[PDB]
Amino acid sequence: MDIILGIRVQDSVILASSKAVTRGISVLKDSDDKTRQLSPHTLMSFAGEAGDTVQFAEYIQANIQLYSIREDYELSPQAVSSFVRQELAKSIRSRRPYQVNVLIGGYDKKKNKPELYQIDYLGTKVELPYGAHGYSGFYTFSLLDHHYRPDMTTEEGLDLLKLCVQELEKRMPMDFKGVIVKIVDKDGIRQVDDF
Amino acid sequence: MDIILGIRVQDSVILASSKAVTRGISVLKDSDDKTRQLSPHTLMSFAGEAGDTVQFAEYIQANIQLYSIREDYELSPQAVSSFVRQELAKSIRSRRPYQVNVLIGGYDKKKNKPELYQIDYLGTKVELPYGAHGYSGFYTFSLLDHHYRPDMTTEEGLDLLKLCVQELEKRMPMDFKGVIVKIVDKDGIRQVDDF
Amino acid sequence: TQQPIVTGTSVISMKYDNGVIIAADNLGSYGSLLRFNGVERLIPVGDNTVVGISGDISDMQHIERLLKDLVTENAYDNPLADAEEALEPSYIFEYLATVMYQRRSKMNPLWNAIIVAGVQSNGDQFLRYVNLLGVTYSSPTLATGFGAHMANPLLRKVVDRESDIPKTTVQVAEEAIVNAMRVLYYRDARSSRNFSLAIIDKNTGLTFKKNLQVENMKWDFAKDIKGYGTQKI
Amino acid sequence: QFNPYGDNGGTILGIAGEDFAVLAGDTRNITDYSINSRYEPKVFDCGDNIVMSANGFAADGDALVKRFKNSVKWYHFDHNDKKLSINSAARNIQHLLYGKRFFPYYVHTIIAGLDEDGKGAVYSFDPVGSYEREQCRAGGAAASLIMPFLDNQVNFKNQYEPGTNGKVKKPLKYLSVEEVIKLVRDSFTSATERHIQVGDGLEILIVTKDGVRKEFYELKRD
Amino acid sequence: TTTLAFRFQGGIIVAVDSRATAGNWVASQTVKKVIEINPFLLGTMAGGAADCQFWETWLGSQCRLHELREKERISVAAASKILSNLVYQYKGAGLSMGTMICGYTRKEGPTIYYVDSDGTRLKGDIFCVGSGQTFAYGVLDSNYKWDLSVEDALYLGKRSILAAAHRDAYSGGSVNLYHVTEDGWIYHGNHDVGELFWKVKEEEGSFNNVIG
Amino acid sequence: TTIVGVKFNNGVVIAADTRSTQGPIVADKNCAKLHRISPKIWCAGAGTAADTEAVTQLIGSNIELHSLYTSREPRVVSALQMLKQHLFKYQGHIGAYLIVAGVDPTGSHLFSIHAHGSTDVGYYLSLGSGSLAAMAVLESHWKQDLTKEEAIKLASDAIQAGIWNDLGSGSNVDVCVMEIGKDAEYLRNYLTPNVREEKQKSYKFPRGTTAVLKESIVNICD
Amino acid sequence: TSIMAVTFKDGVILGADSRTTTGAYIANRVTDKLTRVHDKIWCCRSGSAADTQAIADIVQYHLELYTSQYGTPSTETAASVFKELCYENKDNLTAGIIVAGYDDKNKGEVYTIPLGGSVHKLPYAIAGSGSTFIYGYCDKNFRENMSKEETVDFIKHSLSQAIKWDGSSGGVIRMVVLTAAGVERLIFYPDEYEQL
Amino acid sequence: TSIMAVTFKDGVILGADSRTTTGAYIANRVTDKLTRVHDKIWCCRSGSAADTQAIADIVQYHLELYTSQYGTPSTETAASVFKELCYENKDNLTAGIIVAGYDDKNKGEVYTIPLGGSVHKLPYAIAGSGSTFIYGYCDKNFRENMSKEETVDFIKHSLSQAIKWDGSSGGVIRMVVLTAAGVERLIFYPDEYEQL
Amino acid sequence: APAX
Amino acid sequence: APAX
Amino acid sequence: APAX
Amino acid sequence: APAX
Amino acid sequence: GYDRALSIFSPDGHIFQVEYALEAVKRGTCAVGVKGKNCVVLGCERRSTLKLQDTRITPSKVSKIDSHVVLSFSGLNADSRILIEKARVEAQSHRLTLEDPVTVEYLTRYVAGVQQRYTQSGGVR
Amino acid sequence: SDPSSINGGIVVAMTGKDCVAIACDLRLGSQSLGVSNKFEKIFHYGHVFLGITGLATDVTTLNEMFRYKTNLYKLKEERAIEPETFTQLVSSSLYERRFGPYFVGPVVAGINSKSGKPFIAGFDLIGCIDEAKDFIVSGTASDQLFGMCESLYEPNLEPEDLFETISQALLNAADRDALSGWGAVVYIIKKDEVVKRYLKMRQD
Ligand SMILES: [Cl-]
Ligand SMILES: [Cl-]
Ligand SMILES: [Mg+2]
Ligand SMILES: [Mg+2]
Ligand SMILES: [Mg+2]
Ligand SMILES: [Mg+2]
Ligand SMILES: [Mg+2]
Repeated sequence: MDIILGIRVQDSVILASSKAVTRGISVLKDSDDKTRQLSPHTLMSFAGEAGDTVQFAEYIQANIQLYSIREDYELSPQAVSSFVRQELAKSIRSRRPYQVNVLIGGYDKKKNKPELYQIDYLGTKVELPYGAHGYSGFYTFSLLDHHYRPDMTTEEGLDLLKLCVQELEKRMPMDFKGVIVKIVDKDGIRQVDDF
Repeated sequence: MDIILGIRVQDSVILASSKAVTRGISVLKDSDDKTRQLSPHTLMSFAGEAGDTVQFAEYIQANIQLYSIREDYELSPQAVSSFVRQELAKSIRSRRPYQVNVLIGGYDKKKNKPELYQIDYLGTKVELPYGAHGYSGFYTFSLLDHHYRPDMTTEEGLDLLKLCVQELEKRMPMDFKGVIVKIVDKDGIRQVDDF
Repeated sequence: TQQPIVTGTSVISMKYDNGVIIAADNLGSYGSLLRFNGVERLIPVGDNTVVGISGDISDMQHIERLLKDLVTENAYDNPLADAEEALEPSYIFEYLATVMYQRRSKMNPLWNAIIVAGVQSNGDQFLRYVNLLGVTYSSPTLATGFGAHMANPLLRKVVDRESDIPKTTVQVAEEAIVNAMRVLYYRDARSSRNFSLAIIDKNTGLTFKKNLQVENMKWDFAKDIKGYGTQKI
Repeated sequence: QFNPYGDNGGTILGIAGEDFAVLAGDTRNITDYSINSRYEPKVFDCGDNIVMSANGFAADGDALVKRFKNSVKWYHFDHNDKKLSINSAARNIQHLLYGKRFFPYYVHTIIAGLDEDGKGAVYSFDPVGSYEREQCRAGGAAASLIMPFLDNQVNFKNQYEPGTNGKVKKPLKYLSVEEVIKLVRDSFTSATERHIQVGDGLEILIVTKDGVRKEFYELKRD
Repeated sequence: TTTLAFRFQGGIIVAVDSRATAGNWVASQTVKKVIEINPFLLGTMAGGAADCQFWETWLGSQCRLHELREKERISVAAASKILSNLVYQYKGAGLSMGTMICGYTRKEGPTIYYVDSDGTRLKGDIFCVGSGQTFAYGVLDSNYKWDLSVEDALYLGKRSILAAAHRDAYSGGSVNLYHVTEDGWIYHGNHDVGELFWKVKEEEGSFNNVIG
Repeated sequence: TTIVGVKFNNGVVIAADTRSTQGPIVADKNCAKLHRISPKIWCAGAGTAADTEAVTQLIGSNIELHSLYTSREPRVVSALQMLKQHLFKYQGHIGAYLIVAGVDPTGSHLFSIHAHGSTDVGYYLSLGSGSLAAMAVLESHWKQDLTKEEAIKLASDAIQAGIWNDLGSGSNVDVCVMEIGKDAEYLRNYLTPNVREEKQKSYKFPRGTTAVLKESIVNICD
Repeated sequence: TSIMAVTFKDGVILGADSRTTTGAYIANRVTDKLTRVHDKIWCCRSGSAADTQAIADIVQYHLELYTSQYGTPSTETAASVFKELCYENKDNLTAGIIVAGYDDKNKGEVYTIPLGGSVHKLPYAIAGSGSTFIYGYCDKNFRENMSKEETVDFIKHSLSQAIKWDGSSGGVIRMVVLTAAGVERLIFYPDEYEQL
Repeated sequence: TSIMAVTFKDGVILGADSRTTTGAYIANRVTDKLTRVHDKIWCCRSGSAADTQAIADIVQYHLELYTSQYGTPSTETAASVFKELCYENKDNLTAGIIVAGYDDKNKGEVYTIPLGGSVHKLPYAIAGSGSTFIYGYCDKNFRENMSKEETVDFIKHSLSQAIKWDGSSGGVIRMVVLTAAGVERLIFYPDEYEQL
Repeated sequence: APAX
Repeated sequence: APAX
Repeated sequence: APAX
Repeated sequence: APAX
Repeated sequence: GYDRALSIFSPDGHIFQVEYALEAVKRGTCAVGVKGKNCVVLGCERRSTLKLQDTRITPSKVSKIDSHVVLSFSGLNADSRILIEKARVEAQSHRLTLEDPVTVEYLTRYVAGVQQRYTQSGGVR
Repeated sequence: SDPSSINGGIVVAMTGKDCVAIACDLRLGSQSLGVSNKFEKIFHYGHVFLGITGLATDVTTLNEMFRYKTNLYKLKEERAIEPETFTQLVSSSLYERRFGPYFVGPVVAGINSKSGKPFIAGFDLIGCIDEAKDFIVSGTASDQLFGMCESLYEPNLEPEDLFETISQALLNAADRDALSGWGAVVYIIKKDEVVKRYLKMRQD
């Protein structure tokens, strides 16, 4: 797992997530997609304990998809994020808690605003212009504090993200095998194929 | 530290050593030369505990250079390797042992043979056609068991080494920032500048 | 998960030609304190079985109650309770062995080592051991605690294999048992001088002897021992 | 702290021939440096031409054997007196063992009998129910002493055809029951010499299509 | 253990060793680490011998019930997810498994899923699993091409296990080989390292580290 | 180990079994646990094998030098004092448990020494893992005023109890008799009641069975 | 162990059981715990057998050397040498020692030295594991200036009880009598003292 | 604590010190450790104050309910109810209890229940930390069928000694007398018992 | 806690 | 439990 | 170790 | 290291 | 729990509570399904003794169970919500474990199974 | 963390009719990783042979040490050290390091050149001498070697028969140990010729 980032620009949310899956002294995989689509305008990336991450993500995805079918309606990103937070907040006092951290990037169609939520495994939720989980934040937050502007375009956002990935590839101890980038905007969710 | 390899071919010994120096979640340096010339036809690479590695290498280098001046003569690779082994074998029962592993690659001019010695921090010495310390060996030994031939040229040796570095860059968890390669033969010690 | 408090030391026993002998001292220790002195650790069941118990005395008393309840239960709707459907030593043992192993399996053992001695209805000698782990075994001689270390070697000099049992009379075997009890009093720091002994014979039945004492002890040589090496007076 | 396990020592050994199989075990039972009994059998006729030993912690060994014997009883009751084949016994025993995966039976289990074509079969189990059919297995305390001897003498390992330049292996072949009992007896006397928990007596159960026979031999008592 | 499985032009190769160890004690050299679930499905075993064996034969029973109920062979994805969802329920209890679920269906094509006892489930073309995985990877990766002939693929898989059997103290015994195609799996024999090593050394001229 | 010492009429006798163990494995079937400190002072040792040999030789060496310096025959109490003070200095870390016996100008003596350095005096003593089996016999059969032959029988009987009943003891009985006015007689393998039975089969291989890669003549000369 | 020393009219008597313990196993049932460090200065030993022997041997050596240079040492002096050893090596020693001796000036004297190496001069002293069980008894029954026979009885009855309740005490009861008349060794066997 | 119960001619007497401890601090110097579970069945409590109170309260409740249905319970029955509680909850309880009562058939009876929950019927019983110091004394001085005044003296002298040596015992000596004549409470203060 |  |  |  |  | 066996057999071998449930279906508004070559059409009557209805929010009679399957019904409307919810949950659960949406046959078999269960369970009609 | 089983390896020695044999495997590993296939564990000082199993650094160190000591012995004594004497020197040298020992299991074999007697011995890490008529075993597969030797061995084997027996004991023991094997060497030692044979064995 390890690297997950998110930046919210003027009209979209961009999520970048590392591709490596490492166990022991072996990189088992270099094309892992650490993300699940929750609804057509909501995307969730995840990192943490092996097994727990996917099990949690798919479980949330199943619940949100059920809601969508039942009401023939898409839950707002704020609503989905609150549902997810509650699930993690319950979990942290279970017999075995989910050790999963998530970023939820969504485009709210009622407001016509992109929204990025950072939630850790304790159920600590915060809405942010840009976010990161794990050691990634120790390089990117300061970098983004410097270079980020609130009114950036999706293209400006991707260049800003290139800076983050470059810095992480320079200074991080591990080879995380690049990132898969996804954009969430008014037209839904799409994947950039050359990063 | 981490990655140090050595291959002995027909007429030379090739040492490859990673360039990264990492402390915590920061790669402090990507051009570190993990090697010391002991005499004009003997080279030693090293990996292990921070500080201990260079302190040990330089101390051996100082001793071998002193011997050279005193006798106006170059100690054979076998002799240097035995001296080094004894130093480590003493060290392992000291109050604080040197936690350093080394490869000693040398060209014996009396025999006109290249020689590669692998010595761990306990003072465990072995002469080998090819060697590695740390987790590197877990990929390279089997690879070299397959592709290595005793009568290879220096160029064949370097291609064989490219295979090893490629595999390590594919499957190793960490970014070790490439290797510095050095060739020890009848004409002394030189460094390949584009690897 | 337990720790034994009031404890009984060795139980020793052997087969002879016509039956079985079993003995155990009358002490209930409390660590190094020799706290209680009138403790009976041999419990007869019917007139064909004696159950000797070492280890935690509170658990021994629990086991007494189980055995006494077992006799009651066996008599229920049983017109042959004092004949063909009387409790055999093998029934009493297997019941105890079952309980011991269940209690170890629930991580809450009965902190005891038990020897069931008796004669089956067909006249066969029964001697079998079970402990807190539910481990069971049979041998011509059996002992627990220090008894295993000091009595067995002495008793096996008499009955070393199956074929030696027909050759061993009750006088010979009682001698060996009584001698073994003296040795244990010399050497076990948690033994007492007083003990009980029971013989279960296929002809004479159950003889239960209380208030036996270790006698004919050798202590005289003690006077000649001066110092610990070089001292003379 | 209460430790629910103990170690009763001893060692067992199973060999399979063409139309027979043997399951042997010493009759000594120990704890620590004391002998509990010089004759306490641990190899059992379980019915349906199956013999079984579960060596290690005796209390667990006895519990398991009891449960399997009982399993054979109910197999008859529930499936119209059908014979329990050795392969079916083996699989059933896996479930008995694995059922206690998180509080295991501390035993190495071996069963022996005849497969459905009348050939000799030996199955061995780890403590939590991994199993495998073999020609050959020693288990228990002296397993590490005896097993390599069996690799050499039963499966002819590291043995070549003289003068073939170490190029042609000694060819595999079934052993007579007379030869097998010789290897068993030598295996146990050797084991007795060098392992303190092995000795006193040796009991062998031989299984053929005519049933189960026993043989007993004295072993050194020190 | 050493086990591998890789996808290529001509389907899937599956190769495993046969050693079981308890510490340094070699417990067996004849373990069958591939389980034949159905004629189009294979499972590989690494980790706890009992854990793997038990739950992978249990998996076969679950796959059989699927096809009785659904009148259709189970997908590799669904079969692998039964096992991974099972072990995930036991997470923390101390199960030890590294498995690959390998098979062909018409809807999926040839497919490999890596499934381990931490609950990790990954689709992929190449995996090596076990204490000798790195040794197998070294050979396998440096000779792997999508276009290997069935003949070459079988040998590379066999050779990769040999590499690991030689260097890894906890791998050995013999190589078991499988080829999986649109028509199901085909067994390609048991190969004792006893003879295979010397045969490969001679014919290939590799293993020069070894006294010939 | 099992070791004993028994006084009699006109001297003292010591005995020992001959088994060495490394865990459950029998390392040595016939090692000598009886040590000569001086010609008429002998030592039986249990515990850490190297420690009992080394501590016995060291004190034996110094006793010899002392005997030469003083022009006197060595006394048992000197060996006793030197051994105990050495062992005490090492706080138990030298794991030697010894029965020291001998005759000297003062008379005949019998002592034991534990590894922490405490000494005991007695007419009969036993040490080692088999000491309880042996002591059971000694407490049963010892009497005041034993003859030499009674003392030997009693000693070897006590060792036998250890051999049969203790898994830490086996094989043979060694004895040493130190009588006043006579030479010490060391009776190596006085009893040998554990002779390996004839093996069932000879495992001598056909020559050429083992595959060879290379030969060469080794140069042992100058 | 159970040990004690009692001053009386004519001097002092030391008493002890004869049990050495190795766990619950009785390593020696006829031990001599009463030990001479000078003609009429003796000690009772409790705690570690090795420690107390090593200590007594050193003290005997010091007092032999004292004697050669300055004549007979006082009982107080002997107790001081024990203390010095016990106190200075308190971390490494398990030694509970009672020192008792007879001067012609000072008559009988008893000094007890518990674990920490403190010194306590007393009319009588009890120590060892078995002593706990007879504090009540001894305090109730001791008087000063008893006769030899009364003092033998007091010690015999006291140690009898200590042996009865303490599993770490047993065997014979040894006593050493210290008067102007010389040195007398007494021994009493179980069949006598048990049924008191 | 120091506690004891003694049978005699006319019945039984229970005795105890009055010290409750919270470390080396005396939390209560006038504690009542002798407790009624029925008109003429009482107990002495030692160990945990909370455990022994909780136990005695439950036992009193059981015997009150027993009485309502089947009349007066025997002393043996009362001891059995204590045992059941102590034995079945041995992991969670620190309770050393002596049970003593007076029947008209059975006269005086004493049952002691040590830590593990075993039961022991005795002529007299002693327990608590201070009891260790009076095993010698009590064994030497107890006889059967003593008079009331002799038994009061035996208990007074015994507990006096236990209190003298045990720092965890002290205050007043309480006693409860159990005969056909009824129930009598006695108390003895330090100035009396100390100088005995 | 209060002991007795 | 043996491993693979 | 031996105690008294 | 071996024992005796 | 309430336990009564409400669905039981009558002497002629009929289960009257099941047969009376069929009568409730008979009274329900008409529903028709017709499948073309390449589509399926679901038609539903709505009883017209109701004006002042709000059609924006009034529960429609065809329900999506998943995005590829629809369910309509005749009978008790409140009863149908229970079956639709269960069916919807199963559809998501099938995707979660099989990694494939339900077949129409599978989903039908599930709903049918639920209905059958309620014909031989105590305390339910 | 157990120094006696980090590198792995084994040594076995046997007596025959007027001969001795001593054999070892060639593996040197670091736990699971096999590192060298040429690591011999048998050395000789004149006609006395020493095999050493255990921690490889100590194996090397002790060889260098005993070469040193036997060279000085020869210079001062003007003769080659005999096996009985060398055995004593090994014992002294190991026990000298009693509380910080070399983690080794040495084995001595050779023929006394005066008396012609075949001689073998084994030691623990702390110097304890185990002299034996028949065989001595050492290393991570010592249990297996004990089993193989105790069943295969018989007294008075001719050199070419003894060779087969010791080889089969080594091979089959090594094959049941994960840390031993990877090649093997057998020395057959007669009063004054010594043959050294490399065995063909499984390389896993
Ligand atoms: Cl002493
Ligand atoms: Cl209170
Ligand atoms: Mg044996
Ligand atoms: Mg291998
Ligand atoms: Mg000390
Ligand atoms: Mg006593
Ligand atoms: Mg091997």
